[PDB]
Amino acid sequence: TKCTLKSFTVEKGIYQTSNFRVQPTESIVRLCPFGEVFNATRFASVYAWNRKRISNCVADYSVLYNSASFSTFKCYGVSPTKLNDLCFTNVYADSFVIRGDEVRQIAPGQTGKIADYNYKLPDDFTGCVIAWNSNNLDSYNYLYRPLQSYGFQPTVGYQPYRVVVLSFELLHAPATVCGPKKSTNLVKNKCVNFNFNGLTGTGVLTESNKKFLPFQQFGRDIADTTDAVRDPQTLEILDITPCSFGGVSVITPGTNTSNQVAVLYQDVNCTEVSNVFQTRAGCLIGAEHVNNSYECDIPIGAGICAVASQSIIAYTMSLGAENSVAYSNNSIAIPTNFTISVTTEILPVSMTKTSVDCTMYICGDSTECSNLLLQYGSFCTQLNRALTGIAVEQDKNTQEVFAQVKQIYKTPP
Amino acid sequence: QKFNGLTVLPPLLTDEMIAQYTSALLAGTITSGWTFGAGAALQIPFAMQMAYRFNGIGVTQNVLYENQKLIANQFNSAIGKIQDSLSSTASALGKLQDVVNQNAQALNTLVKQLSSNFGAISSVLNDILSRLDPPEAEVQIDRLITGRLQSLQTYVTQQLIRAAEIRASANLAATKMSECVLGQSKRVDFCGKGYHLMSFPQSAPHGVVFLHVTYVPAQEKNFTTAPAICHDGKAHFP
Amino acid sequence: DSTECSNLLLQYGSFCTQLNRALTGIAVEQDKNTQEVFAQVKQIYKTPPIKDFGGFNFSQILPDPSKRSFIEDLLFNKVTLQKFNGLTVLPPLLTDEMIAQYTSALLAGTITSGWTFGAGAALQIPFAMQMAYRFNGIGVTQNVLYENQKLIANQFNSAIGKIQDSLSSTASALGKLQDVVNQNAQALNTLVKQLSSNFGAISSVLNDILSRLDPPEAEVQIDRLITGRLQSLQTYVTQQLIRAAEIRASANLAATKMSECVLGQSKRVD
Amino acid sequence: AYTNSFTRGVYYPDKVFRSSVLHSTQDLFLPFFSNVTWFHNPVLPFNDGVYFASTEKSNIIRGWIFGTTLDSKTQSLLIVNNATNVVIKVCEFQFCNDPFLSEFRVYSSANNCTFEYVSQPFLKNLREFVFKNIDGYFKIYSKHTPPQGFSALEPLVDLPIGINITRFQTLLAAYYVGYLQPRTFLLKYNENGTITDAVDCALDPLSE
Ligand SMILES: *[C@@H]1O[C@H](CO)[C@@H](O[C@@H]2O[C@H](CO)[C@@H](O)[C@H](O)[C@H]2NC(C)=O)[C@H](O)[C@H]1NC(C)=O
Ligand SMILES: *[C@@H]1O[C@H](CO)[C@@H](O[C@@H]2O[C@H](CO)[C@@H](O)[C@H](O)[C@H]2NC(C)=O)[C@H](O)[C@H]1NC(C)=O
Ligand SMILES: *[C@@H]1O[C@H](CO)[C@@H](O[C@@H]2O[C@H](CO)[C@@H](O)[C@H](O)[C@H]2NC(C)=O)[C@H](O)[C@H]1NC(C)=O
Ligand SMILES: *[C@@H]1O[C@H](CO)[C@@H](O[C@@H]2O[C@H](CO)[C@@H](O)[C@H](O)[C@H]2NC(C)=O)[C@H](O)[C@H]1NC(C)=O
Ligand SMILES: *[C@@H]1O[C@H](CO)[C@@H](O)[C@H](O)[C@H]1NC(C)=O
Ligand SMILES: *[C@@H]1O[C@H](CO)[C@@H](O)[C@H](O)[C@H]1NC(C)=O
Ligand SMILES: *[C@@H]1O[C@H](CO)[C@@H](O)[C@H](O)[C@H]1NC(C)=O
Ligand SMILES: *[C@@H]1O[C@H](CO)[C@@H](O)[C@H](O)[C@H]1NC(C)=O
Ligand SMILES: *[C@@H]1O[C@H](CO)[C@@H](O)[C@H](O)[C@H]1NC(C)=O
Ligand SMILES: *[C@@H]1O[C@H](CO)[C@@H](O)[C@H](O)[C@H]1NC(C)=O
Ligand SMILES: *[C@@H]1O[C@H](CO)[C@@H](O)[C@H](O)[C@H]1NC(C)=O
Ligand SMILES: *[C@@H]1O[C@H](CO)[C@@H](O)[C@H](O)[C@H]1NC(C)=O
Repeated sequence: TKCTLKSFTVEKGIYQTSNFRVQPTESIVRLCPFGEVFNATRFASVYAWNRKRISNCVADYSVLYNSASFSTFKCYGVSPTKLNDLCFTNVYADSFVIRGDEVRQIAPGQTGKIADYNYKLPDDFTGCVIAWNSNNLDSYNYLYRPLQSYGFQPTVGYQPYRVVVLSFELLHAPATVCGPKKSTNLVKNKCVNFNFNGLTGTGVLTESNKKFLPFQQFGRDIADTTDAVRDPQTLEILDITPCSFGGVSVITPGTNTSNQVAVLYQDVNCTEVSNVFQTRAGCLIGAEHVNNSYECDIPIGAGICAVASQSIIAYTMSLGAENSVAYSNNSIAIPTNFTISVTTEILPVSMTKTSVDCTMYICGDSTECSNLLLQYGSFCTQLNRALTGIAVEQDKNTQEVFAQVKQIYKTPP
Repeated sequence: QKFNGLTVLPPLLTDEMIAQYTSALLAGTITSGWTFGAGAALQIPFAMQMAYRFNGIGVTQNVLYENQKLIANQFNSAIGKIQDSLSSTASALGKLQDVVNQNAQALNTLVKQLSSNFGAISSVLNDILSRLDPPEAEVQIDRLITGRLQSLQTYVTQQLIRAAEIRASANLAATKMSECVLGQSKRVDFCGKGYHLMSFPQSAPHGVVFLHVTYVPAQEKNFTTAPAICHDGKAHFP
Repeated sequence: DSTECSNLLLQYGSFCTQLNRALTGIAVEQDKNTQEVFAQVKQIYKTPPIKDFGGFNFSQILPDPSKRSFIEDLLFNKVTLQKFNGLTVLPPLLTDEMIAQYTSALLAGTITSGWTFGAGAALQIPFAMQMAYRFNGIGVTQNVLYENQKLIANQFNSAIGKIQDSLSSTASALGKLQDVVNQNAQALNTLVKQLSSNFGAISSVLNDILSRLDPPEAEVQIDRLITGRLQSLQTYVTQQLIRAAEIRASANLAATKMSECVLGQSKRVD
Repeated sequence: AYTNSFTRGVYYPDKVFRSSVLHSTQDLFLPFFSNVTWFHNPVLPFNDGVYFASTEKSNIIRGWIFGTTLDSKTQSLLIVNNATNVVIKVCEFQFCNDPFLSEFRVYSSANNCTFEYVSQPFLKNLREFVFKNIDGYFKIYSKHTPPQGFSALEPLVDLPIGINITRFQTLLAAYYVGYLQPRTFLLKYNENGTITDAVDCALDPLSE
């Protein structure tokens, strides 16, 4: 608080220095028939390469990437690992059988009998070019380009290989195929970080009470403030409440009076972060709780105020001495003496007549800068004038309160 | 304070000049009481003026004369307490000190904002301009201007709101002086506690301090009463 | 709770500190408006156990230890008394069942002790004699009260029972109090709604813009949301300062009326 | 042959849940008290979504045909009710002068057909539907009611189709047809989270 006040001596009273919050813990997280592409019984010739458009599914791309079912695995644009985190409009796959040495030709920027007359790729990116050895299950029943057949003999560069080329459609239409959403288990009664399939916020997840209907994923109560959400993968309804947070203030009798300080947390259950005590206003730590009552010294809230006998104390403030005037309808109390007294009452009637130069305040001694200020018109003039209009009436207040005497009387000697 | 396009205007009425009004004021209310604030001043002996002011509350004039010595003693020993209450107790003028602190804080916050970046490459206008061609420089400058303008707009808005609050305070202070200094207030609990008798303004740098002299009962006894008394079949009301 | 957004806040300097302090001053001021109006008595006077105030019925005016006074209970039945993030509410210094102890003290003085209770030492006086003086002050000779006391007490009592029915059976009789509650709620509700505002950005949610954009372009989009939301916050505080000033004026008048009309007998007309 | 759609045509604009609160949103809704055309098998302009209703307890109403040209020239939807399942395709069927629907002679061709989906069947008794195109996502709205009164139309499916639908000649007992317009409404959400009332923000000076 010395810091947030920028002083080495902070005075008596209550000061706010920062906020606090419960940090989120243990975050939680809320199929395309590729078998007929890579595990197909038969593939066609390269000159008549076939293609199928794969769409409308959630596709897990690690199955054919992290295991060695292929001899060639080369992807472009996106590293092969991250395909499971991306959505695409469409996926196309080309399939054919070729010779081994001819595998290097299935790429952009290639030349040869295959690249030029059998299967040509555009000068662009390609999802993944994947190939595997196939002489174990296939090997003159394949043709290449006018056309020629392949002498695939079972007895490496001349062996048959099955090639699948994946091509993705990007942002042409709403995405129809993406990878999986590797959800995790959920927790309860704890502030957590959540990611509810497109919703990333914080709070405490508990079993909800309000009933949804079959076509609601989540709900709100006012201004997009999500209250409860049905989990799409487990089909349960849970409520959201923010994890307790708030302001923290300190109570001091003064820096040169005593370094003893108590900390006040506002609006929380003091189950969690010397002395510990609860109030209607938040729990106090370091202030000893007394029973009897006194005049409010350092206010806290909800009727509780807070040094006495070299320690801090909190108490409910007394309103005043409780006396009961004895009412009688046959008797009256009257003064039989009097005490004349004096009383000081302080009232401000002025402030310092502030005046600020806008063109110097914003730019000052710069012609080029002020050239841009002119594009904001009269802002300075209205602001300059507004300040002039207060400084003018400050002289009036002093004139109005004090100058009420027709002339200047003198005290007789 | 005021060091880069900021200033403070001097007051029209200086401290030595205001202290002449308050000397003129309470040199009247000693010599003439409520009269001088209506028309021509009328010199009235002080004790006579006080005796009337007692009558203005509801205590018979003679009470003051019979106890004139005691009243003067209590009055003086009361004024001396103010001299000493103020001379040692800090935060005596906290209400007055607050306005000064608020003004100072507003000025210091505004000045500090000159070092804010506002998303620019640099917080200082001289450096951005000194190393960027006008095209790119104006873009970086425009961010700075918008920020600084918003900071100034914030200042002037709060200053007007604070000014409005002072105006109400000034109106009250002016009002209190007219009825409590240039006259004798009848409304209760307005010019200090108790039954209002007299008051005097005292100067202050940014405000006005009043010393309110009031009559307060004490040392009271129990008596039996009767709405009226009956004598020869008639009710005698006081 | 966005680290990247925060970096884009420090560049604006003390903006948040200034706004925070402004809302602190009013909140401290609000605790003073209640201390300055209700706390007019240094002691807590109590209604005598036996109640013989010359025939004037006070039972619906004074607290009933069953629960505040009957009328107060009715008042709390005619008014219609949220925060999610960054927003909170502070409790008042003086709670409801604490303020009702100032009123039930200021009201137990004016009845028993006349106007001296809040002038100097309280002076017990029979109520009828107190009323007789009050009639004198208006400019009606004291004896009028005594001769007609039985009629005056009846009119007084039948008049109190009218308000109890006027209040309870006629709604919207506390429009002045409901507006303040309603306007406060409207200010907070509007401020919350602004979080969904786009302000020309790609998207209104900070978590989504950042999650799919590189820091370069992301900051440009983020800067737009911050500028917008910052203005929405400054607007709220500005309105609260102006509104608070009006409440202060009301609170100041309430204190004056209580001092002159409750703690004594005002003579000014209307 | 027009009729009056008193307050029909309200639907749940999103999957949000509300309770005992009045939300005022804006979307393609059927204006209240509008002129609804009561047909008793023409092609109808689509024009930014279409409210559909029918009370005819008959299987004659069997499905629809959404597309641009409704021929082999363009993909089109043969949304049909197969009386055990709802069957949807977007295959490039060719035009049929009058495709009946107990025989079926609508699916004449399937050239470069790209999307097929099936689900549970929809199935005196007034059925209401709303079909809207939005940013390529094709949604479908429905309800089942035993045409005076008020109700709400729940969603069934969103289809990420991305096609141009300008003609929706229903296949073939009467059916109403309306058109949607960008109207702001004040939807009243009950405690149960259902919609129980609505205000048409441009119908009357009062509703304004
Ligand atoms: C006037 O008489 C009443 C009642 O005798 C006094 O009130 C009581 O005074 C006694 C002694 O001070 C207290 O112990 C009681 O608590 C008071 N209340 C009662 C008994 O009702 C009253 O103090 C007398 N007035 C003065 C100032 O002497
Ligand atoms: C009223 O109270 C005042 C309080 O000052 C009394 O004045 C004091 O009286 C005592 C006893 O005679 C003296 O010892 C003091 O010196 C007096 N003080 C002053 C400042 O004069 C006064 O006597 C009281 N009068 C009555 C009638 O009770
Ligand atoms: C003062 O007025 C109250 C008005 O409520 C009286 O309380 C009522 O008395 C009537 C009969 O006279 C009962 O029917 C009500 O039930 C009472 N109200 C209650 C108990 O809340 C009270 O009796 C009056 N007292 C005096 C002394 O006049
Ligand atoms: C003055 O007015 C009061 C009430 O306004 C009258 O008192 C009433 O007396 C009449 C007849 O005696 C009754 O019918 C009313 O019900 C009484 N009202 C109350 C509240 O007591 C009174 O009679 C009038 N005249 C005088 C001379 O006082
Ligand atoms: C092909 O079949 C083998 C053996 O059953 C299996 O390990 C492999 O994963 C299958 N490929 C696909 C794409 O399912
Ligand atoms: C602290 O300093 C202030 C001002 O110098 C003084 O009034 C106060 O009594 C000091 N407190 C102590 C414990 O010395
Ligand atoms: C804190 O929560 C626990 C469990 O819900 C409850 O028993 C306790 O009373 C709460 N504390 C306060 C101050 O409400
Ligand atoms: C405070 O009062 C409570 C009343 O229940 C009592 O239990 C407790 O021991 C008291 N403590 C002190 C220090 O007076
Ligand atoms: C409709 O249902 C029948 C039997 O339930 C089934 O044989 C047929 O394949 C389905 N689909 C049609 C007719 O398009
Ligand atoms: C098939 O039709 C779709 C829809 O218009 C179109 O995008 C695609 O290019 C067509 N492909 C072929 C091979 O006809
Ligand atoms: C719909 O038709 C218009 C005709 O101008 C065309 O420009 C637009 O791209 C078409 N939309 C789709 C999704 O084919
Ligand atoms: C729906 O609301 C009604 C009336 O508020 C209530 O009785 C019922 O329990 C709630 N739940 C449902 C869906 O029945």
